[PDB]
Amino acid sequence: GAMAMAKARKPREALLWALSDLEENDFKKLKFYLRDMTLSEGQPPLARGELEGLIPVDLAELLISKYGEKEAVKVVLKGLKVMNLLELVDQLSHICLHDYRE
Repeated sequence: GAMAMAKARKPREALLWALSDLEENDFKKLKFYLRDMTLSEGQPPLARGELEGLIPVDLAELLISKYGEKEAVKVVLKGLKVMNLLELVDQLSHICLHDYRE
């Protein structure tokens, strides 16, 4: 509330830039367990190149389509929390409606 002079941003682009703002050995760790349960598969096995080699707009677009763009973004932050990735998540969350997740 109050302060902060930043125009409107893009939510979808926030997930791509955020998920990429973290190391592959991080996003995968969460998606490995978080997605495993929260979601019902829909991607290849262990692959650190999924983030480093490939791109976020590619892996993200597939994830959002897997179960949904909604829980998709949440699956990133929700699992990123236990990782202490509040650094970049600070905005991403406030840009994807963190209120949706506890």
